[PDB]
Amino acid sequence: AFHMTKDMLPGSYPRTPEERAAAAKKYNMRVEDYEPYPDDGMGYGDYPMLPNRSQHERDPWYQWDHSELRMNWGEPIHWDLDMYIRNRVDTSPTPVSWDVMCKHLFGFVAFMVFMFWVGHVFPSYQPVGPKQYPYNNLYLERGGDPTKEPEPVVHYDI
Amino acid sequence: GSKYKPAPLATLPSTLDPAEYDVSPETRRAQVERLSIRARLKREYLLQYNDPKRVSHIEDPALIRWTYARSANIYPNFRPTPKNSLLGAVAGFGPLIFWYYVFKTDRDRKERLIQEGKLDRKFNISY
Amino acid sequence: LFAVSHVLIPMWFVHYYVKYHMATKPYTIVSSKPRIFPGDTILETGEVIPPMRDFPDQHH
Amino acid sequence: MGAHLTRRYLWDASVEPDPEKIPSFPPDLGFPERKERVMVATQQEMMDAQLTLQQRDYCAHYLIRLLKCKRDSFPNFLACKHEQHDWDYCEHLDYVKRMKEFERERRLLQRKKRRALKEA
Amino acid sequence: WDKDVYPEPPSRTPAPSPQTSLPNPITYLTKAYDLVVDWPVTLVREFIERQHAKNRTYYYHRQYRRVPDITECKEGDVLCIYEAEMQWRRDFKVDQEIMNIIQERLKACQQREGENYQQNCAKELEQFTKVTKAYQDRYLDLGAYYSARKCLAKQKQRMLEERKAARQEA
Amino acid sequence: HIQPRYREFPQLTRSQVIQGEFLSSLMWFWILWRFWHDSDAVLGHFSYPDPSQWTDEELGIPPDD
Amino acid sequence: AFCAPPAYLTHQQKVLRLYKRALRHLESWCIHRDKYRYFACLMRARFEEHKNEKDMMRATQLLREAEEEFWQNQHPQPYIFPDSPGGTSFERYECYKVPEWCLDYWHPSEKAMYPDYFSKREQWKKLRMESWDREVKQLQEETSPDGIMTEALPPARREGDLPPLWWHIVTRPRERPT
Amino acid sequence: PPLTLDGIKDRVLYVLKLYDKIDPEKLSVNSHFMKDLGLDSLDQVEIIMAMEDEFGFEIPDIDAEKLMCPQEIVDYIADKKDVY
Amino acid sequence: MLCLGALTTLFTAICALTQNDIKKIIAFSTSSQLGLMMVTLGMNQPHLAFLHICTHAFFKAMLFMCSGSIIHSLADEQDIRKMGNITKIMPFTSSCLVIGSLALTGMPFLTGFYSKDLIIEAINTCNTNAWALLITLIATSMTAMYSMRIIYFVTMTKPRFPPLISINENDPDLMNPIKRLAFGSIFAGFVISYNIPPTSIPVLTMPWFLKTTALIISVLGFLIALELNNLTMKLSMNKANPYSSFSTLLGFFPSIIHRITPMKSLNLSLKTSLTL
Amino acid sequence: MLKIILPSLMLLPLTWLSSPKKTWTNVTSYSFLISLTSLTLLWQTDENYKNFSNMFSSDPLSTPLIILTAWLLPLMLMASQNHLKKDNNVLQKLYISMLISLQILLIMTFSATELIMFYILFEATLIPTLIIITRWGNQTERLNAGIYFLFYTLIGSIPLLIALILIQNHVGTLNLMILSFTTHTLDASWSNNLLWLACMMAFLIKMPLYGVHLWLPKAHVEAPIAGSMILAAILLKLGSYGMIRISIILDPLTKYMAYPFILLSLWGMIMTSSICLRQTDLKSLIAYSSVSHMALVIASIMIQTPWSFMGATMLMIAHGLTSSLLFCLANSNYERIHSRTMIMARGLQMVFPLMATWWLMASLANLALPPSINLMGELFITMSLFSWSNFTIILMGINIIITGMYSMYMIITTQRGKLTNHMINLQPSHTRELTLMALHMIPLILLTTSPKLITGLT
Ligand SMILES: CCCCCCCCCCCCCCCCCC(=O)OC[C@H](COP(=O)(O)OCCN)OC(=O)CCCCCCCCCCCCCCCCC
Ligand SMILES: CCCCCCCCCCCCCCCCCC(=O)OC[C@H](COP(=O)(O)OCCN)OC(=O)CCCCCCCCCCCCCCCCC
Ligand SMILES: CCCCCCCCCCCCCCCCCC(=O)OC[C@H](COP(=O)(O)OCCN)OC(=O)CCCCCCCCCCCCCCCCC
Repeated sequence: AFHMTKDMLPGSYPRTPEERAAAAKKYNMRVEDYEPYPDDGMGYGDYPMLPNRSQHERDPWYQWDHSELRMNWGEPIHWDLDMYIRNRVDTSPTPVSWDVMCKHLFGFVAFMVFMFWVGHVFPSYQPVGPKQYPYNNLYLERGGDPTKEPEPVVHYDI
Repeated sequence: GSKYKPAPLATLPSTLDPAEYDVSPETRRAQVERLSIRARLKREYLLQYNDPKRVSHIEDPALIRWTYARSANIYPNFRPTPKNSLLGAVAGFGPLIFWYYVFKTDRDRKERLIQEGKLDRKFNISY
Repeated sequence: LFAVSHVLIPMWFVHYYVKYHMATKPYTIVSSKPRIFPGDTILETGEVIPPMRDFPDQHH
Repeated sequence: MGAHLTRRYLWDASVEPDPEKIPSFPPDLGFPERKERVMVATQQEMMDAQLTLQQRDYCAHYLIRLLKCKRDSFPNFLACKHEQHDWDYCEHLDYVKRMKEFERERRLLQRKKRRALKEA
Repeated sequence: WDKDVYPEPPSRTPAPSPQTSLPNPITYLTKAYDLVVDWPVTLVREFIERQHAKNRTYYYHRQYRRVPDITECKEGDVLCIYEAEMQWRRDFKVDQEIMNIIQERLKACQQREGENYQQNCAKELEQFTKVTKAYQDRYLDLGAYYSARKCLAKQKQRMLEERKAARQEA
Repeated sequence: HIQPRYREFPQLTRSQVIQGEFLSSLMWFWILWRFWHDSDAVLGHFSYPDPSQWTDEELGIPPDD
Repeated sequence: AFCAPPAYLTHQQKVLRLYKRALRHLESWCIHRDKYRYFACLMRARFEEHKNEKDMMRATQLLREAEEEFWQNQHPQPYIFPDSPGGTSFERYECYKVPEWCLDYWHPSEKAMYPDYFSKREQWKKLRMESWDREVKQLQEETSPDGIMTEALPPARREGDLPPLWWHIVTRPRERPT
Repeated sequence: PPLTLDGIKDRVLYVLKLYDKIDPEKLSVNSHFMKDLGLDSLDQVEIIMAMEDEFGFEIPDIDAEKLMCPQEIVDYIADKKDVY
Repeated sequence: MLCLGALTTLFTAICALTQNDIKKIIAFSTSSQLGLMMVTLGMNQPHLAFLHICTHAFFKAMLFMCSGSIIHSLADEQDIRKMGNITKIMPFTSSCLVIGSLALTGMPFLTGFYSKDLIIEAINTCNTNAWALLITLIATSMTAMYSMRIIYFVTMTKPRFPPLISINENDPDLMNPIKRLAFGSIFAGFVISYNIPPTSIPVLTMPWFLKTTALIISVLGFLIALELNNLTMKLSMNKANPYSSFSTLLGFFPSIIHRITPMKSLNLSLKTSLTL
Repeated sequence: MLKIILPSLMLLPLTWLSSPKKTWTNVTSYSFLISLTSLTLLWQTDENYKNFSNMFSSDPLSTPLIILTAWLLPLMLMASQNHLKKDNNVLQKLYISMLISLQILLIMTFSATELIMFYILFEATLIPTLIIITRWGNQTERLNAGIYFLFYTLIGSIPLLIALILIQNHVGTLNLMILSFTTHTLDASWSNNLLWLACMMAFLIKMPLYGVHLWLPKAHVEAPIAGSMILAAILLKLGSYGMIRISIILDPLTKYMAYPFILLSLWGMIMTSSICLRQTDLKSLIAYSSVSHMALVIASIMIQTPWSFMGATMLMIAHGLTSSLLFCLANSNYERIHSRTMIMARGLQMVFPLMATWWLMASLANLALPPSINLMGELFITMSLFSWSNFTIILMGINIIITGMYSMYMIITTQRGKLTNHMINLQPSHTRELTLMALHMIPLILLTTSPKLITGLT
């Protein structure tokens, strides 16, 4: 651990207000922006609860020290930066509201699926009777048993 | 007149964010300050990476505080509550018990059928 | 021309392989039949396939 | 996509025949005598011409001809044209054969309905 | 290759009956292949086989003769049973390449008879069940620790059935 | 090699125009040639029968009763 | 990308940066040109009026209702240029922008050819080490007298001194490596 | 062809000479759009946008709130596409 | 598969109508044509499905390299919005593009026509979902529409490309292959259809509306699209948003199913399966 | 088999007696040839397995491994010449000897007729491994990792000791040959239901099962590269080899006493595969990849169908070679980067063109690309698992999709993307690094040509 004191590494949930302001230094944040992850004992500890926004909408023009993570050097990394990376989940505002999206998409899906059902109920079939194959519907050639002759299926003219 | 409606995804854009438009003097003071923390950190990366005569690895300790927080500062901050042990048993034994009654029932259906003589097992000369 | 180089040299080899390994080994190059039609002769046996009947439908 | 669908789905029913079971009345519902269809090709001729089972129709015989003139006349793929018309025609003449059978079954079922009201 | 273990049907080919003035683009090419691809190769190959026939050598088959099986074998006598689990593990393979041949002989009979496979190729599929119903009846339930003692039991569990069912029919 | 042009219609080489008109004209020669020799795009060449003109004798429609 | 981000945004830069997104999102709707150039000088009108509102409150109430009018009247697929974010050719030729500190591990054979190239390269590396001291000192002697620090860095202010923290704005991998 | 500065220089000059508000016989590099050519800030948004469409790339917002000399535009464009 | 092939045909085609990226429109057309290919396999007509695969390869390959020519000749502009009047500036690719476009729209006596209308009338004659039959035909009109969208925006319009013009397609390596495939696109359907073995026993007997349906729907598809493109040139109704979006941002399957699944599948590993 | 072993022992005298400067080449060159003598065992022209002598035997299952165990010693000694080149000339000769003893012991364990010979040699391999991990381990936590590696194996080991002494009294000899040709059929009592667990549990522990696999992620993290190669390639497979030879007895119980493990493994396969999806330490991700691809194996050595066992033998040899390759290249990044973090070091192909080709082939071996023994293996275990219950494809079907995702993510965020701005400049690749890789993959290409050799006993 080259140059890392325990107090320069994370610690326990900041209980007293002086500890919440000490941690905010460790993490190079503003003391009024350090909002520890809720204390429900799932391990987060003192790690800052940074806004859940993906690196996708981090200004795409600024010279980010780490270009591809669109993260500067020192800025507190997000807990789930392994998911909000540009190559994965996005949380980038969308011109259409999310609900509107979910409803519309699935509506389409449902209407389609349904209409397809209306279809199977009412199919489209030309005015043509059934096709007629010779012999006994090709009983033997459809691989039928040579020994056992089939009930003759005959087809008459017109 | 549809109003954009940020969801945990598809969040509220910068514009259309009421907070941003109106802000108290204190707020500006914050922002004017947060830049300072960043500018400070920026001028602590930019004259150590642009330093001639350097071979050592710029460390990015903000990433080292992240990994330690995520794989070596977890169990020292574990307190067994409810919503954690109920949810810590449904996850380990829940499906593990689900599939057992999925595989037992199938394996038992199969065995019965084989025993009674129905399963065809045709052209199956391998297993 | 060099064209022949990597079209002819590879070919001889392949042929060497296909006519003296594959061909030789059993069921390595199998075909279908030759689609004989009524009235066409079978070279190997000498038989002449019997012709069809004289359907006179016409009316095209 | 004809009007047959309209007649069955929309509006009336029990008149337009069911696509399945088209041949549903006795082969002679008043048909005095009807010679069964005739198959020109021998079950073997087909098996030797390797005609796909589906293509073994009552036109299998004009097909074999086409295929003959397509193997022969090989370098020329544009010259077995009369043979294709023939096959196709044979295929139409049975396409209409099927059309006629369907219409006959339609009308016959109507007969039933007409006869039905004679009843009471 | 034995024409009888890997059979192969006689060939029937329609004779050439051209009905077009145009010249077949295949016949010309072959006439070349036969000269610029076959002759050159043909020459080399022969020269191979004469190099072989000078110091012609031979290799035999290693006939394994029979030996007491399990049912003849004492219980606990690891010597006899060892010699007899091998005699079976050996026939577990000889009885497996046989099934490899029926897997193969068939495959060919459905490439050689397309569009007729439904019918012409039923000499073998009748055999692929006459051989599969047997392989299923001596070697299938067994674990990966297949041993002659277990085939002896897989059988003998069922020899009851061909004796309980039979007696049952009474 | 050609020369960059600013706010002007790029000069065109003889070949660019001729090859372009060549490919298009052959497309039209082929469409016209086949249409004349084989006009079965419309009607195929087999006419649909009017299913509603089949004398009741034709279909086996017994005389009602 | 070059200049540093201001801390907070003014009223103006927010208005004047809508005039860009707006007009540029009006040229996706107006695919043609005469229609566009028309429908756009009509846009300026909208911004042209309500230019002299002195009532800030009002101004920030026209802006807040402009950017919602816009969000709901934007094009899903606008015209974003290539080499700009999101659109193509953005990071295309970055696979070929190697970072230039890699020519330092080249085998003496490789660097044997390309001879004058490394003769000028060694000059520039002498420039870089010859000023790090005067630079960092400058960066510091001119340090802020307050915690208010912006990422803006100072110019040279003396002859011979190289405008500071410059080794990576100059010596940047070329854009199109090709 | 690659963009030589003395060309890019003329190209940016040219387009402005086609903007009606900016006199065609005075626009002179080093003639600040706003304090010399006397153009509205609202205009400068457009003047830049024209350039972004003459040279086919986007001058980022923060770097373009300052393209006011009619020359800054000529070195910034050139510095962007690496024209020495 | 008849059902899902049918849904993809229209779903992809409708998305293609509003896409403004030239390569994207062609790609959606790749999916829509394969949707038709899926439909024929679903109607158990395997041989003709294979016939479309071969004919599909010639023309789609042409259109994409045609746009390759336009994109490379222009300063890497991949958007129909800034590309215009390629017909006069670059007749060689424009000629190749329209040859390909008409083949895509099943112009009579071109490679698409020999295989595509066989598939269309197959549908019109088989017993099938009514919803599938209707969508496949309007999908065919949509193929004409987006085909119309490409040539109107890319070729027949006043130029909107960046002002300096440097276009060269003279390089043999551009023309030759484009020229060679163009010959294939013009003659391949003729050659492949006659040569292949008789198969499928098609039904050439149809009421004339169904026999000519593919031809007419393709014709009015362009007709209606040409009408809509004209409406654009006028000075009016800058913005038009009639569900245009659902069409323009891929039916919203990308916006929603790509942000939820990768988010709920990774959150569960880190937060629940790994750490808990 | 004392040429694969005695000449090996003599390596120890050579590492010690040889010159400090020439110690490395004498040892690596000689064990390459030691591997060549190992290849002679592959000459089996008959089914009768090869019983070299009373205590030493080699059957199809052991032979494919003995050769791998002999093969990696050369490679291990080539991958640790860098780190361990900063030592005092007597710390090296200890590390080299430690590596030498591992394959001496492992060669014998894989080539042992008496099951308790397996146990004594089986549990001895921990001594050399714990020293390699604890003494040379870089991180502060290796003392902890060593404890985890010793206790999980040891607590499992003493039950097996009691069980094997137990069967010796019940049957009268622990000789694998006889035990096979003798009637040992457990009687489904409650006690036997315990015997079975006693014998399998020790093997199931070092073959990380979902329940007890925490030892392997911790151990490989701080272990030096040579220790991580040994643990993944040969050490974990010791557990599989044991399960194949021990379930010859306990024949009836595993029919119904396996369900617990089978379900533990298949669900485990999914969760272990998934957490690979977001793990920041590359060595961490390869280790969980190793747990999941080994969870498939315990689910084939328990279904017990000929193909399973054959799939298992294929996958174990194949995954062994692939994992090392991944652990070896992970180390090359670690030594120049100086950090295990996956997020740093992005874009390497831009600066290390070939290592990236090795990275790509290693990942394609990691996921199941088809002309690879890795796929043949999974395809077979998949088939049998399907036979056990058609539903198994769902769980063995979520693993395939996840396995593709993490394997490519290792390539996408380590060997592609924009280059890291200026980490300590990354010196070019040594020829040793590249060969150490080539030596791993060239055998993977050659074995895939003729899969029959690693096909198992079934
Ligand atoms: C991604 C795959 C999507 C498609 C999956 C389903 C494909 C078709 C197969 C399912 C339907 C088969 C119907 C024919 C009978 C098959 C044999 C059979 O009898 O199945 C029995 C099985 C028993 O399961 P169970 O619900 O426990 O019933 C206990 C009854 N005393 O009852 C079942 O059939 C179970 C059906 C499968 C359920 C598991 C696979 C889908 C769900 C995955 C969940 C993963 C997480 C597991 C749970 C986590 C939370 C606890
Ligand atoms: C037909 C009628 C019914 C219609 C609906 C039926 C359901 C259809 C969809 C079923 C599930 C399909 C797969 C879901 C994931 C799709 C792939 C994906 O989302 O990756 C895209 C993601 C972001 O990329 P994108 O949004 O395209 O933007 C790129 C340009 N900005 O790029 C990423 O890298 C995201 C992260 C990828 C790595 C982790 C992904 C999760 C891996 C394990 C779960 C895999 C998915 C779930 C299991 C399989 C389900 C089928
Ligand atoms: C042994 C147990 C495990 C030990 C692991 C470590 C061992 C290291 C030290 C020993 C290394 C050498 C010994 C192992 C390799 C053995 C190679 C071999 O056995 O080749 C056999 C092959 C003859 O083929 P054969 O299978 O006899 O014929 C089949 C007839 N039905 O003869 C040949 O054809 C040789 C051909 C050489 C070049 C072949 C290249 C072919 C590549 C094909 C796949 C390409 C794509 C692979 C994708 C992989 C993706 C990861």
